[PDB]
Amino acid sequence: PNLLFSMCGFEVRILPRQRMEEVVSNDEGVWDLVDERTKQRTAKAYLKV
Amino acid sequence: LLIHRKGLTYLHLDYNFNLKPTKTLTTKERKKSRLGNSFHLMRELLKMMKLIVDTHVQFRLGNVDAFQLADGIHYILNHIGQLTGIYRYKYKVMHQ
Amino acid sequence: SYNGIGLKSAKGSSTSGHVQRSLASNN
Amino acid sequence: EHTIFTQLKKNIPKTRYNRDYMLSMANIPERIINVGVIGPLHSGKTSLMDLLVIDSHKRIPDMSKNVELGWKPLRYLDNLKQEIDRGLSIKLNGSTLLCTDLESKSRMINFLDAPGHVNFMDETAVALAASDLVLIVIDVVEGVTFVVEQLIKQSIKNNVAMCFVINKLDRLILDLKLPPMDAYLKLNHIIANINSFTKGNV
Amino acid sequence: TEPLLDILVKGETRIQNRVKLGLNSKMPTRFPPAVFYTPKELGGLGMISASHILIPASDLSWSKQTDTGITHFRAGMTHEDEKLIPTIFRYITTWENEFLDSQRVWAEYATKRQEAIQQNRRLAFEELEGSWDRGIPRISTLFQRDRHTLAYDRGHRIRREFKQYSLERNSPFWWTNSHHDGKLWNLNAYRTDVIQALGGIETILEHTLFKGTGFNSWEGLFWEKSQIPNRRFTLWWSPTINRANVYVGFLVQLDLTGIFLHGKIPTLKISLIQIFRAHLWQKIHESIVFDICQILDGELDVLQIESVTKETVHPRKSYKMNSSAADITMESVHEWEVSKPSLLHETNDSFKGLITNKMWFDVQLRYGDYDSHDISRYVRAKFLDYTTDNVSMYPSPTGVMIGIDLAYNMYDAYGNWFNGLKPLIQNSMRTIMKANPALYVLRERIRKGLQIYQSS
Amino acid sequence: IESAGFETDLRLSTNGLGMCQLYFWHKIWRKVPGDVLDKDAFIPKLKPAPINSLSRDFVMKTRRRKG
Amino acid sequence: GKALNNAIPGGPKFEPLYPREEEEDYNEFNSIDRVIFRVPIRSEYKVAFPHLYNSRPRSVRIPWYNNPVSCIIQNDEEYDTPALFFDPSLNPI
Amino acid sequence: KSSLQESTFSKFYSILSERMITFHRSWQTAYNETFEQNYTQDIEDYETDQLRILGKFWGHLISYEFLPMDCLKIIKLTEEESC
Amino acid sequence: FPFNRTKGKMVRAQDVALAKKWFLQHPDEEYPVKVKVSYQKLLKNYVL
Amino acid sequence: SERKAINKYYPPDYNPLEAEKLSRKMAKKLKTMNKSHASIRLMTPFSMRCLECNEYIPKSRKFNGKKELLKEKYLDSIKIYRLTISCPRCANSIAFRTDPGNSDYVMEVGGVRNY
RNA sequence: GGAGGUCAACAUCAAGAACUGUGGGCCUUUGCCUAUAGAACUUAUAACGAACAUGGUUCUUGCCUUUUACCAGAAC
RNA sequence: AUAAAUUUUUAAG
Ligand SMILES: Nc1nc2c(ncn2[C@@H]2O[C@H](COP(=O)(O)OP(=O)(O)OP(=O)(O)O)[C@@H](O)[C@H]2O)c(=O)[nH]1
Ligand SMILES: [Mg+2]
Ligand SMILES: [Mg+2]
Ligand SMILES: [Mg+2]
Ligand SMILES: [Zn+2]
Repeated sequence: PNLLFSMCGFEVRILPRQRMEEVVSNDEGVWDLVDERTKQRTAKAYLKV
Repeated sequence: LLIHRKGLTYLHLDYNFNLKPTKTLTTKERKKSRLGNSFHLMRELLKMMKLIVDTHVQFRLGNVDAFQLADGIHYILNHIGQLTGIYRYKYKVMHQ
Repeated sequence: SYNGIGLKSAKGSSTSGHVQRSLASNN
Repeated sequence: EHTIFTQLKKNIPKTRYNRDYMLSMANIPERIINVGVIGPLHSGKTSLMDLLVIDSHKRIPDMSKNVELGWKPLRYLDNLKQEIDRGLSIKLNGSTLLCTDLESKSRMINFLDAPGHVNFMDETAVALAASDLVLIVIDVVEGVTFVVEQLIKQSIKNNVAMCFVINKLDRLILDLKLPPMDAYLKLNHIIANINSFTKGNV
Repeated sequence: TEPLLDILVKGETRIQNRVKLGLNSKMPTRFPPAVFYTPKELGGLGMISASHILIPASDLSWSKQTDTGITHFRAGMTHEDEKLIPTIFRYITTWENEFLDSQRVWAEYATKRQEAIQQNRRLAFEELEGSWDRGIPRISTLFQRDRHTLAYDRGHRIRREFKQYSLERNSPFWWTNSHHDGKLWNLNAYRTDVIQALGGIETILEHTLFKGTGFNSWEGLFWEKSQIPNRRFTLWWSPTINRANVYVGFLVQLDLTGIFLHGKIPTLKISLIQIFRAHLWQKIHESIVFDICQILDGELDVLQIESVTKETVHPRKSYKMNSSAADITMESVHEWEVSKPSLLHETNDSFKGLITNKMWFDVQLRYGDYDSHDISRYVRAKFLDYTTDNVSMYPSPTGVMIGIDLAYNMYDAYGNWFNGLKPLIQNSMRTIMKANPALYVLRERIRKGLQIYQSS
Repeated sequence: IESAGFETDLRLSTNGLGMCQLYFWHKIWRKVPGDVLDKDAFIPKLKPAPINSLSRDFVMKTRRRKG
Repeated sequence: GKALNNAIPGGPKFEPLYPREEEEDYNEFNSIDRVIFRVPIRSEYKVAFPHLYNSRPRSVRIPWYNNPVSCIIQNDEEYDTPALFFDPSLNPI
Repeated sequence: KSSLQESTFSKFYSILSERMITFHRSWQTAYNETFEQNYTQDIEDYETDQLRILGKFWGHLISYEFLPMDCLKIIKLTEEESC
Repeated sequence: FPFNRTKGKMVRAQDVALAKKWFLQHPDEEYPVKVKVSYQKLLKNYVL
Repeated sequence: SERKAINKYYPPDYNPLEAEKLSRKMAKKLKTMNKSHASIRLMTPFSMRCLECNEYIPKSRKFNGKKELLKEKYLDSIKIYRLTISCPRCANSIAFRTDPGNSDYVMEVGGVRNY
């Protein structure tokens, strides 16, 4: 389910909201990925250093 | 006798075993006059003994009290950190 | 009780090693 | 390290009853008997076998001057390091010795001291399958709890004669302090209570 | 991230432990966080503490697997009294919110600019003020002076990154030019929050010498000039760094003064001595004693005083803190009915408690610390200690003790009291604290040490 | 399975007074309240599972240990 | 407590005595999917039955387990209560 | 009030209020009562900016059901009564 | 101990620990953290 | 006897101001205190050329040398000092002046400056 | 001759759960087997001490300019 | 339904 990568010093774990099997409100160190058109949030990007 | 025997007459011991210079020292004095942890440690140690034996003295003189005595040597034995300075020459004593 | 949380011991960690349960997230 | 056990021929204690004379009893099949000792935790089993042993043997190297007058009970049949530190009895251990009955005829006896913890009942089953009769050792204070019931049901199930011991009487007066009457009432309650579960005998 | 939190903690605790070595100590009690975190304008180091927080400790064995969440908090950093301190990450907006705001803002500016173009009007520069600091390009950058040149600057980022190779000194911000990107953050709010997180100026300056210089209010203090010299620092915070609650340390009275040092603090001795020189301690003592002897001279009329004679004082008594002796003695013309001892300000006194002839005064100076700056307690402690004691000699077992903190310029007197005294000593002392030349010589000389000017 | 820590829990909680023994004789057995085959059972992931399904848990685990 | 680097909530804190836990083989054995979580496994277990609940002990000792559960009952209140008396705490039989 | 000074909304206050709700029902009642207090009494003061904070801050609470949702019923849209 | 026996042998004055039995027992309750820390310290020395 | 020393044992009486008076009287009779001269270790900022052995003090060289308070006082009140340095090759004394108005030194008696 | 002593000297006090002597048989004194007598003090939740310090070497750390002095664990 | 608390100093260079 995960898609990992890292750029600069950021490490990013991309979970599509689909396969998370649960959607939980999470802290501010976690991005929400918003589609262009549907204006939805389809994936959470977890950030670490 | 150990101080003068070394040839240093300008370091005075008081009667509380504090070792103080009686003069400002030229450099070669400071070199000759550095005393190690043997001396200084033993100095601190006696200072403790003298201190307690004194408390009992002033009890004997009648000058103090019965209970104030026991409180006294309690205060010593706890506050040796503040009242002595043995903790300088062996820092291990910090455990006690 | 030390349940496996905290540090192996607080020596080099400079903190107090004081741990406390989190009232925040339970249910 | 592993156990505590004496290896020499010359250090084995000296058995005031003359071991040689005991081995002769083995020829008479009717004469020798097998008694196991079973009962719940801390009923005093092992320290009872201690009484028997140090009664029989004349000089034991394991007695400290301490345990000889002992504050701390000498536990002879313990024998394992793990059972010494664990404070418990684990692997069953017996002894064989001859002792005079009250009529002065001596008979040869094999004690099998079983462990008392209810997880080790596995090794009380052995003590039943072997022993000819079972001493069921009981605490007067604890009374007979469910595990005792299971010990008498297993005894009477395997066709093995029973005898009960009521142990730890010092804990009765020296702790609970019961008036002379009330203790006796308590004994009537226990002895009355054990016959209830022994159907064919009283 | 667990490790970077741990490393922030070790980092800050390590630098604080570096200033602590800067004198001699690791000791926690000497250095309460007010020392480090008060901004320079109050005379503290002014470092910015991000390490307090609390650090999620959850489940070493499992967190290798699930990401259990935060089940527990290990203590981040410590203290004697907790207080609290704000931490930077709260004062800087997260990236998400700034990119969102950037998108909405630049959309709005697109529209508004199309309003100025289509209607041939000019930007009000107020109409755009609401968003002025919003947006990652930071709208303000549009209006900077040099933009005409900057449009011909391109490739600035890669240049910034390759400044690693062509020069030694690092440039901690290599990811922005404040010219093109504006200024992406601000702090100053943090400043104020720390000052009130420690209890405000009023509690903070309880730690310093601010009360010793004599200045009544803070606002008029300019310091002198942004780097505080080290000596001036240890003076300014001295009554904490030197304090009587110290765990272990060896009391040593300074040479000619009554100041006590705990252990050895390197600068504090040179600075304090250069405050007290020319035997300024004795001069203070004999100054006060003398002036009180004058005010007692004038009042022989009302109080029925045969003679007011300051005795011949053994030379050392001024700075000897063990046992004292009477400075001024009193004598009864008729006879005196005194009361039980009290504080200077305690009102009700029954003067028929006792009847005596001679009274005596003492002036006991003490240089106080932040542990005990309360005088009256100290004064009653002394007076009871001596008057109960056999050794301390006084012409009659009735007297008055007058204590003074020269560090906080405070005073009090715990005496025996007969009619007429308190209305004298109150007013008179209230003058003397602002009067004597000596105490004035301090209050200027400490100002020389701390390098303070009163402006306005 | 619920007795993993029971004894010490008891013996401490009463400050050393008290005692416990766990023993297995009658060989009783009991249903586990869950339903052994269900797709929708809730897997708590580091928590003890809710009683509505403990059986789907136990089986989905044992099958992972075995194969 | 020391050898296992564990503390009784009132007991002392020591050093690890085996400073390296860091080595971990990535392997199927202890994986979460293969474990059933019932009861938390508090420390007091690991100190109580050290070889059982605690994987890979070293230099550990045997705790001594159990004692008889003292029933001792005494009277410090009245000096004139007899030595042998039936205390209301006891059951009536 | 503090969240309105932040100059932009932050997930911080959302996850804070969420972890605070689930602990005790008094905080349920607290956030409900404060929702009514804000929307009814106190809105007239806030400038259009701070409204951008409040809007999302209550959005995160409603959409994840902590609020709960029916408490939105207070809102009524009329030309006569609206702000 | 010295009490149950009713007979024994003299022990050197510094070998009677009066304060040991206090910190071997639990910390109790009302005590502020400052003394609980002291119980831990002393137990540590004892164990060593 | 520590280099950093907090206390100094004093005689049991020692009226300190009295010792200031008697010592103030003592200060006149001594040879050293009254020498009107001074000794300081220093450097040569402007380099040098000796006028005796034509030796070169190359740029900045340590010297044990002699400071003197000059009877001049720059402007109304500013201090001005005169320093002397002996040459390594020959026994010769060269002197300085410190101009407060013109920051650089100007020198005399036994040396010349390189340009 | 008994009681003692803030007297001394010389033995002995950590091990196959363990001491010593002696009788007899085999090998060739040792050693093994067998028989017999006596075993003070210290030991099983293990030890002479119902108590509790320091030092040396070697590793691991902790402070962190360097050495003494140190931080807390281990082995000898 | 939590009761989990590190330090701390002298000399020489
Ligand atoms: N009061 C009293 N206590 C006893 C008596 N006999 C044994 N105990 C105590 O009870 C505990 C059990 O004694 P043991 O015989 O050693 O234990 P046990 O019989 O071996 O118990 P198991 O190991 O389960 O067989 C011991 O710790 C004894 O102190 C007794 O006669 N009176
Ligand atoms: Mg047993
Ligand atoms: Mg060197
Ligand atoms: Mg050198
Ligand atoms: Zn020359």
